Amino acid sequence: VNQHLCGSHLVEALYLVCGERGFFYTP
Amino acid sequence: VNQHLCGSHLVEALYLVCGERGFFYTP
Amino acid sequence: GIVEQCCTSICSRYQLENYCN
Amino acid sequence: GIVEQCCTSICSRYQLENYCN
Amino acid sequence: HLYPGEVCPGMDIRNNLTRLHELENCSVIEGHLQILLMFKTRPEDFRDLSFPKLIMITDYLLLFRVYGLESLKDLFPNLTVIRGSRLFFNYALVIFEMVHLKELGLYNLMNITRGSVRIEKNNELCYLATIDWSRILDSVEDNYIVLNKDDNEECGDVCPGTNCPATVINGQFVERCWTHSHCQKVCPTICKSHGCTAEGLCCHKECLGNCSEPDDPTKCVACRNFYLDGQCVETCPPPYYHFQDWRCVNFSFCQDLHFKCRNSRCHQYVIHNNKCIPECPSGYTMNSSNLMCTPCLGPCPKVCQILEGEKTIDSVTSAQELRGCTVINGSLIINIRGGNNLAAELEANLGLIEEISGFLKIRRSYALVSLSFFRKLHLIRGETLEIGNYSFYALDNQNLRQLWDWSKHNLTITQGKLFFHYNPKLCLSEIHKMEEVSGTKGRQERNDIALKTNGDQASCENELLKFSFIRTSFDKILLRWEPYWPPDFRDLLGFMLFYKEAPYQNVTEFSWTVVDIDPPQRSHPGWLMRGLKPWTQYAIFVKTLVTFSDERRTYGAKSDIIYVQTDATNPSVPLDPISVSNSSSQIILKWKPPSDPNGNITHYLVYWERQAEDSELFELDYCLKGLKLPSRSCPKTDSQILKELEESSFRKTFEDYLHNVVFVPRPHRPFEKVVNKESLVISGLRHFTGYRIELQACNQDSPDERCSVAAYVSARTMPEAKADDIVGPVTHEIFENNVVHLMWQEPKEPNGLIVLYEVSYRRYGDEELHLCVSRKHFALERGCRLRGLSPGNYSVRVRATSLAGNGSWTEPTYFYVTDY
Amino acid sequence: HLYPGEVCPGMDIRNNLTRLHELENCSVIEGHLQILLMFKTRPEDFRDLSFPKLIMITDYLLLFRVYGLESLKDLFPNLTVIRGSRLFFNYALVIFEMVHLKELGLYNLMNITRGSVRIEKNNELCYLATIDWSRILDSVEDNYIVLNKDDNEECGDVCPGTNCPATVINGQFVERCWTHSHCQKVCPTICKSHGCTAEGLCCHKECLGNCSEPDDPTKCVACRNFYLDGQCVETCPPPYYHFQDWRCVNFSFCQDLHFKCRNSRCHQYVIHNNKCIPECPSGYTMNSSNLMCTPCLGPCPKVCQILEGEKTIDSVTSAQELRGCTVINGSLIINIRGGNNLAAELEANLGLIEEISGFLKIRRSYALVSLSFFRKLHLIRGETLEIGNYSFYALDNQNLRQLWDWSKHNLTITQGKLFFHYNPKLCLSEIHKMEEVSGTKGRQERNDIALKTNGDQASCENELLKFSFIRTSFDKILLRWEPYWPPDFRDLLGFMLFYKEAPYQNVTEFSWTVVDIDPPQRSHPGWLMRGLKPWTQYAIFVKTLVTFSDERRTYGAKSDIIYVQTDATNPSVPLDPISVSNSSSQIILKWKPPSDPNGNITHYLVYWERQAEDSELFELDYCLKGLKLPSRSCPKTDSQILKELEESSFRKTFEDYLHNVVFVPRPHRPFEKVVNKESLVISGLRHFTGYRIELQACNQDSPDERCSVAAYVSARTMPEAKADDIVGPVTHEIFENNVVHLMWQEPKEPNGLIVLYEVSYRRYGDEELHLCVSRKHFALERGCRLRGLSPGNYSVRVRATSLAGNGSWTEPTYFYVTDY
Repeated sequence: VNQHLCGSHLVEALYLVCGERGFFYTP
Repeated sequence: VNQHLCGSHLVEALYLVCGERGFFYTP
Repeated sequence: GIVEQCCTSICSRYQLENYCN
Repeated sequence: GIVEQCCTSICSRYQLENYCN
Repeated sequence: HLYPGEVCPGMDIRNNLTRLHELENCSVIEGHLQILLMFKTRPEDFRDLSFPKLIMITDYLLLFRVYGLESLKDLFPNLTVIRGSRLFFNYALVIFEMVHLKELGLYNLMNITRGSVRIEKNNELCYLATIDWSRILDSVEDNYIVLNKDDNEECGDVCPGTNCPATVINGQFVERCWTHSHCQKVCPTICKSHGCTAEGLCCHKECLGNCSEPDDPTKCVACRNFYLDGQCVETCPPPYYHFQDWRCVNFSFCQDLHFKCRNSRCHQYVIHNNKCIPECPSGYTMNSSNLMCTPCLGPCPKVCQILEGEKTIDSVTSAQELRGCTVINGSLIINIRGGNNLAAELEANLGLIEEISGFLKIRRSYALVSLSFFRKLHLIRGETLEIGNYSFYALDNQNLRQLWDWSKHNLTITQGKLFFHYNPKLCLSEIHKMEEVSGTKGRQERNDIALKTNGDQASCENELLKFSFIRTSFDKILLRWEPYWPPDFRDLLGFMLFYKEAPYQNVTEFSWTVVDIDPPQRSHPGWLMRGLKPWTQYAIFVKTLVTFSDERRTYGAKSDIIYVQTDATNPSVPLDPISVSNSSSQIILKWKPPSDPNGNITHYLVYWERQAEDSELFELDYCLKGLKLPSRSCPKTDSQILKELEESSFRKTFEDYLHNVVFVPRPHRPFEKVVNKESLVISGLRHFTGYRIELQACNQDSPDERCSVAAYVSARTMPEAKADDIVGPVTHEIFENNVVHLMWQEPKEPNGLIVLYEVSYRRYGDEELHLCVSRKHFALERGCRLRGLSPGNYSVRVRATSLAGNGSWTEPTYFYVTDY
Repeated sequence: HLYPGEVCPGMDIRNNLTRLHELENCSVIEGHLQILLMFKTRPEDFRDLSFPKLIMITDYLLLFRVYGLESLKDLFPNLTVIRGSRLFFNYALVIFEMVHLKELGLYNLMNITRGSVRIEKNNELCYLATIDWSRILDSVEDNYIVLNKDDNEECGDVCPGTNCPATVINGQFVERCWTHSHCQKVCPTICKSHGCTAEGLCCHKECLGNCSEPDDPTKCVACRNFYLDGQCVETCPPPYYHFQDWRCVNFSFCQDLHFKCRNSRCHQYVIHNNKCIPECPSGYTMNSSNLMCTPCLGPCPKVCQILEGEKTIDSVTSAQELRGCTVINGSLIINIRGGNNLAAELEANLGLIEEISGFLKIRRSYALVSLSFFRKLHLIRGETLEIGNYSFYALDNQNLRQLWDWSKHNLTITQGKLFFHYNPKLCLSEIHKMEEVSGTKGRQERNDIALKTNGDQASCENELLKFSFIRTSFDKILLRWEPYWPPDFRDLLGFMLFYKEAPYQNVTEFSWTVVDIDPPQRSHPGWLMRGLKPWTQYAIFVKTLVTFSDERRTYGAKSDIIYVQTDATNPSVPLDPISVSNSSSQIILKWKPPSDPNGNITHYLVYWERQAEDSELFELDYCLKGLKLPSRSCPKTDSQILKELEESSFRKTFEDYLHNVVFVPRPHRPFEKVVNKESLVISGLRHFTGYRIELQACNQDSPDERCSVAAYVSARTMPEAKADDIVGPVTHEIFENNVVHLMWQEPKEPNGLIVLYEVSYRRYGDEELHLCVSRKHFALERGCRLRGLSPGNYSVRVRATSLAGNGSWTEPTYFYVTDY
């Protein structure tokens, strides 16, 4: 599945891709 | 008198300027 | 022609004898 | 940022792990 | 008959009439005639001067500021043909600023083969609307007759009617006259263009305008096709060649013209295709001995060296200077400030050019609808570019829709960039197709092709919206269409729905009531219609509303126009129900169909019921004094919309900024049924009965009636003849003490009811005495009872009064009471 | 009291609550707190977790997609101050997409020093409209609270009223409550920002939000200006320096921070102006031993190396990164997709920059009105140019009016061209002034500065039209203005006249009824107005209509708005005229002022006249049966305007072509006067009499009355009680043959008139007998005459009937007739 991710759909796509490991943020 | 001559005013300006000799046209 | 000389630019006396005999 | 990569361009799977731990 | 005298090639007259005398010896002008710039003249200088020899002018006639000339009926009394081989700004007859002129007077002008007529700035000119230009010009819509005395004032136009033929121009017949004493000669419809004689007979087939004898080639005043030795010929027989498209000449004349041009300062004539033309076309070259242009053994085009390398095309005469050109060694600027389509003549003059060495520019061409008149345009070298290094400049074209037919047309641009701006009816799709076909895809930079100006007034969304569910009701229509989402779904701000009643199928695109539908949430979007008129066909289509993106294609989505008709319902009440009685048993009822048929009115319903007479009147003592019985807005500016765009874009911008910052990429009653009638005759009616009429307009008969309330009206028949008359002999009784009691049979079937009776008894020689008998009085006393009568012989007369009025008296009855 | 515990520099919490337990040991956050991206949580995970120690946040608080959190009243029960030193997209409190939350619960938040609050996309959030943001935010118009449960649905909002204070927000009072059990604490107007205690007493001057004891610096929970050793101070006493604009620290702390930054990976702190700031401004440099930045012996600016050499400014936080900059080693893009003016903060953050090494671009800045926030912008080197070699790019600015104040502002552009497009409120005059001032006059090429888009919505004709003759009449105003002619007088297509009612003087520029006026012929142009409402002031000005010229300046001419008031005339008829007769001699007349005063109504006219009784009623025999006496427009636009433009341009084009070709260059009644009253009391009225009232509303009294027709109404007074009573003793006469003739004096002054008399005679023991006496009967028989009475003693009673009703009986009269 390859398409444009915008708005909340981007958040949903990132949560589906990852979230068992968690998002990253610089220390 | 120096100004813009347009429309019928151009014809009038030429007629005051000349007309004793007449307008010119190529033979 | 005469119109681009007079209506657009500024016409003095001298050239108007170029349009007369 | 992420938005110019995804909403404008076309996002594949690989880079989305660059935003994950 | 035909043309005598000289040929007098076209001349120009200026500043005086001294040189005007050289038109006396020729009847045909092989050129153009201009009479202009004549200030020191008086109206008495033209009456004595006339040119009856002149017949036809090949090119055109121009009159410009000739003072003192009041009518041309004296100067040119025999002008009949203006061929228009060469025009003057796509005009064949120009009359401009011709002061001191009242009427044209060209009463023999019949056909103008090519061109139009422009008449302007003649404050004293009349008799203009009294000319049927359609009989002279093939295309009358191309004329321009404005700023004259006819519209500024109301000068008299006295066309002799007692003779001037009249023809309808828009919707009324008006007489046609050139002057106050000359009617415009009109030929019968059978005489198309060959002309008619005095009595109305068609001339020869190859005649034109006028003729002396019908069906005679040698007796015509203007040959339609060609002239030769006083005879009109369809083609010039050998060894005569077509010359100037109007006459045939021998080889000697063409050779003499060629030699005269060669041995002097030009139109060095040649011969080709049985014609003596100024120059033979591409691929031919004249020989040394003979003048014929033989085909060349190579591709040699006819190059046309444009002076200054930049030629502006603004008229038919300016385009005609490129006739026969194939390769242009310069630049073209197409600029027609017109209002009428010149594509027909422009494709004939232009369109034979193959390559353009310079740039092609189309600027402010209002009337142009397409650039298809370049039939064989392939290569634009662009060795000389427009300022800014451009090779194709389209700007401010108000009606340019298509550039070329890309299915079969090829184009090639060598150098130079592109430019497009303010073309409201030219869409970006055509521009990009031109980019792909030409080969200049990777050559334009930003803002060379605008986005908010190209096609902003044309609907070319090039994406289809499909309706999925439409359902119809009494006055509501439910619409449903498939959802649409741009790649950035936040760009979709909603939909616009355009609806308009369409009586017939053929409706335009792009009234048109608008309603805005919010975008759906992510269930088809849909919309329901309110306030519709029953039994009406409407046009429905949906066009999306999306946010502009300056970088890429704007976006596109719309639906084709669909037609939906709402169903039928009960109709309205009939209007103006009036009932009139024409007979004692006949009444006529008149009405009109209701203002809201709501379908096809199929029939009508009429109901009858009798109004019983009031019981109050039966029980009154009308003999008492006082017995007077009745004798029966647009979206709030732009600010509004803008504000919504700005708010939506601000929300999207904040979302984008938040996502950028957060994420980091780690490395029952009687009735009937009317059938298509608006009136009905009624029979079987009792005299003087109140009839209450219930009338309906009903549009459904067999599958249950669906129709609204009824109209009500009352009617009463006319009075009868002897309904109120009292029948039966009058019986009298005399008691012992002289008591007179009368018996008379009442009118058992009266006009409604009897209110009273009158008994008039007069003794012989005495005066007449009256007595009123009421209904209750008649019921109680069984007639008339009198008290205490003087002895003698009286005469008894009885009358009955009803709702109609006074009834007839009864026959006299005589009784004698004893004197004791 | 004051702040205990640690300082906990701002942190970020993600993906779980495991790391959230580090906020327990600090009360103040010296940074920003973000709680976001919390998917795997449940509502039971937040009840047990609370942070009562937290008091204030320096930068901002951000909540983004935390699942399970339903209210912040448990997480932050003591948050009271958000200083907003650093914002998050010009917002200090952001709650975005916070699913599963119902109420905020921040019931101790009192002041947000800097920034705004944005709350968006919370489908379950309520208790929003029940918060008075004006008591927390200095500027409430900058908020953005949309797309919540309050507007999508109608969720209940139960503020305890039986206690929550209510304050008007727009026009109505509504109670304020954070939750269903917490009212928003409101301080009295005397306590501006220092806060109030429980009983409503102002706290210390250096206090903010809340305090324990009024007028006690050491018992406050939020220092307004600075914090030091548990005391709020105006400024830090020596040797303590202001740090982070919220607290004071000693030299040791600042030195330790500087050393820690120096000896590691930063904000290498320095000291200047009694403060420990991250970096001292231009012209200063830190020393080796001490940290103070002494002034430098030369012009060394604070260059700010912009990453990628191209920085977009779209928010207060993005502009704040350039705070203190003077020379920018990059490019600036100003793009505020807002709707609210950010110039106040943008001039504070920006405006201290002198030179820009790159290009300056302003694109789609909706809210900007001027570029004056660049207080000290002088040089734009433009070493790096925008695509297309541009050094100044202004595009699609919806409200940009002025670029700079050229009277006192200088500018210099070294390289690069200019660009201006789609600035509807920026005029060409400003652009050309900028060209002259900057020094790039001979550097722009065609179409770099558009003409149809710049200033197309602003009136900047920069030429004055002067009215010469204005005259006023009843409903017509005659206008005359001096003629205006552009250099090409054929360009003038006419004038547009704008008129509109102006109740007060201050009227805007650019309703507004338009009328087109044809140009004059070459007598001032002038125009007359029709259909005006009398006594009204109008705003009049004229703006010329001229043809566009693409090459040079378009043209300009218009007149300043003038005010003319039409005169007065006769007013309208008064409405609702009603007269009521409360008493027999008093009638009250009520009416409404006319709907068309046509000036000031000064007085009223009322006219009186008595209606004489009908003579018909005096001459009727009412004793007969049947005696029931009454008991008394947008221009067709494109399909229109364009056509006229095209026709005029075509005429001019033909004139130019003709001139080019032709010329060759050889080488009485009672009344009264009301004074400012709408009612009148009328006395001196005859009893039971109908009057005709003529009422006028008249606005001119002394210089002749100028007022319209009168309203007519009828009023009849009440009847007197004893007017119909018969006065005088009853006289009876008995003749020889027992004939009774009665005599009673009539009620000479009755209620209008007497219609009949009744005589009731009853013999002692017999029945009462009635007789009707009519007016003619009374006149003829002089009372009552009875014929043939049985002998006995009768009782005579008399009554009179009037138009008002029934009169009282007379006293009994007894007469006895002989039995013979």
